[PDB]
Amino acid sequence: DDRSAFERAAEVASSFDDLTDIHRELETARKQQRSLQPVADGWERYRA
Amino acid sequence: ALAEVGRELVDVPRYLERLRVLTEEALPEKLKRFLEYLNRSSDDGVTQ
Repeated sequence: DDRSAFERAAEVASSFDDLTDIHRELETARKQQRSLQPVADGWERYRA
Repeated sequence: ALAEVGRELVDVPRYLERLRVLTEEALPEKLKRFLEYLNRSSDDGVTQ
């Protein structure tokens, strides 16, 4: 007969999505922070 | 979050304040998400 698998596979894989999205958001925010910082440094030198 | 801001010196402190705010508030996101996700387990795959 056929009492196979490939049904619970997606059920197991479903867990990773929220963690992946959260990690993506955190990394994007940190990248924006790195982009922002040299503007502050240049502003300090500009005021000097 | 900052695309609407202009391209002038008066705009620079807006960028600096936003950078500081996001730097302060990104870490709470990291905590409240990843610490909760630390509870995840892969028991389902082994069991099935």
